[PDB]
Amino acid sequence: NDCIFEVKHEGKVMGYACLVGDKVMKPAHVKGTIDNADLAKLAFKRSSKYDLECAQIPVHMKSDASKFTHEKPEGYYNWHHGAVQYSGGRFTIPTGAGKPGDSGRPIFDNKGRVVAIVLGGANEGARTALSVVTWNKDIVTKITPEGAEEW
Amino acid sequence: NDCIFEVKHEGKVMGYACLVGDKVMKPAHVKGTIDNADLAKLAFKRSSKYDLECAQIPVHMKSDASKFTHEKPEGYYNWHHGAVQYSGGRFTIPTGAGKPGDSGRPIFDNKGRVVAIVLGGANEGARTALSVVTWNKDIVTKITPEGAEEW
Repeated sequence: NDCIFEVKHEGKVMGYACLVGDKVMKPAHVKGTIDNADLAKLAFKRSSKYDLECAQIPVHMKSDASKFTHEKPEGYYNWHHGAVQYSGGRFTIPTGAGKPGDSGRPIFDNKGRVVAIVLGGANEGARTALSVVTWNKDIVTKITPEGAEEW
Repeated sequence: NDCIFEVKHEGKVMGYACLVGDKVMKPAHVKGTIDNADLAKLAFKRSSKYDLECAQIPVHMKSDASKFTHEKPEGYYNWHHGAVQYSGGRFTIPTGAGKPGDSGRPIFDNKGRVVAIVLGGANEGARTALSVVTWNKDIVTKITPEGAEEW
């Protein structure tokens, strides 16, 4: 709720940035700048291999960072627009939820820990398969289902 | 309660020394002499890499030694000036607690065992992070966050 910041361009909202651990993450394909006067001055590194950019959080903001884990048991998870179902190694969301411009939203576990960042999604009749970026011990990985499109 | 001795310099209180296990421990950066007449006569060894000084406990005072362990599960702990929380590999306390000259205080477990000596910390708005000297199997180790300052 407090860890989400908006990225704007010419008055419109393009997407969100999130503070996790000690790093700031922003999707690579999203245009614009960060509204916060202090975060806007950070230098970023880019990698097109995962569509990620990251930077180091300044000291005085560390108390506002969210917690994270890597464990992914089967069950139900929550996010800004409702619940998301995890089964079979894939995230699914009821059709109609989510629109372009809402990329960068976290997915939370029951205790509020971050498990994934949503970057678009695929088209299917009754249920939507999501395209996500997740992590593991000392690695990151990009998981993209067939037919995924950018949001 | 009984294991803490006061170190003074020219009438002013500089810090505390702890009697733990079979050793007397004092932070290296604190000046002054030990109030106890017997302890002031001991020979000391120094290591500037860990900011520690220690000496062997004399025979007739050993009955005052506290117990200790090395296990550090996540949870809550207590100290002289309030509560301390341990999570994420760091010890943190609410902002405003702690003042210069209080260095050398123990952190206690639920059963009264010593787990750490506190030597300063880093300060931000809502919370502070402590700089601590801790130990592990057959070694000692020093953990210091970015921006820490001495107390």
